Amino acid sequence: EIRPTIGQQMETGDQRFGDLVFRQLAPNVWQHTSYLDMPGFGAVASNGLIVRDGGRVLVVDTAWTDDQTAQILNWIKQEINLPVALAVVTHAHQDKMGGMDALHAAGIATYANALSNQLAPQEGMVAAQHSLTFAANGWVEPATAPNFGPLKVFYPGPGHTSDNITVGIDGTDIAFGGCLIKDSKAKSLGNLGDADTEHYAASARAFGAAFPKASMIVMSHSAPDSRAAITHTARMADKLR
Ligand SMILES: CC1(C)S[C@H]([C@H](NC(=O)[C@H](N)c2ccccc2)C(=O)O)N[C@H]1C(=O)O
Ligand SMILES: [O-]
Ligand SMILES: [Zn+2]
Ligand SMILES: [Zn+2]
Repeated sequence: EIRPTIGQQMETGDQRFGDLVFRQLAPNVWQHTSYLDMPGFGAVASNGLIVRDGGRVLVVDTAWTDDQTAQILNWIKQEINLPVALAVVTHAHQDKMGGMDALHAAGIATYANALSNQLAPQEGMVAAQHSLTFAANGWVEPATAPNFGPLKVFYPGPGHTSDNITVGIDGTDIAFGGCLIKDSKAKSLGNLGDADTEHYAASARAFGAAFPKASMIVMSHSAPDSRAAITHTARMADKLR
């Protein structure tokens, strides 16, 4: 099996499919995990979500690469056998947006923060085809997120990057923090190279306040955790100021 250098390991409840791992989180929600092999370091796991909404599927984040993202679509075809309506990607870095071309080739409508689309070319990424915009309190402008079903998109403020967004899954107790949120036992906040160290703590807390009843917090590089992931992330971020 795949034993990443960074990221959660495989546990009971995980399905290996090609080069990826899938884990059911709820009747209608699965976590996708893909792995970047770094020469001399090993594999770095990155997680996103797959959500069934009636007769259609919604995706949060690509895999690291186009081929891995095509494998996600193949898993969906095999295990769910319903079309992917749209994908939302949570900022312009390779773990979240590296597979855009595979989504586009498949005819899937793609959405990202307008700022992520603006940064994408600068980051070696392909922009999403549609831009999300946000209110002053972080909630997505509904006209920019048409037919999103249970996906509730929230921009918490600058943190891991200035463009990072988060997604709650309405009708569940799950919320997705992407790379903004690290697990409750993490020793670091990960890559702070593009981070806003002044605002990170407030942004992490704003994510918590946006989804105050989410009990399962999903994130990019660890297994789903309790709300202690949010509070621990914010406490680490307090030390940056
Ligand atoms: C896992 C990370 C340390 S790397 C990843 C991201 N970096 C990339 O996607 C880079 N393309 C990359 C370069 C070299 C090795 C691994 C990733 C970032 O800068 O936020 N997210 C970071 C994070 O979530 O803290
Ligand atoms: O990232
Ligand atoms: Zn990032
Ligand atoms: Zn990351």
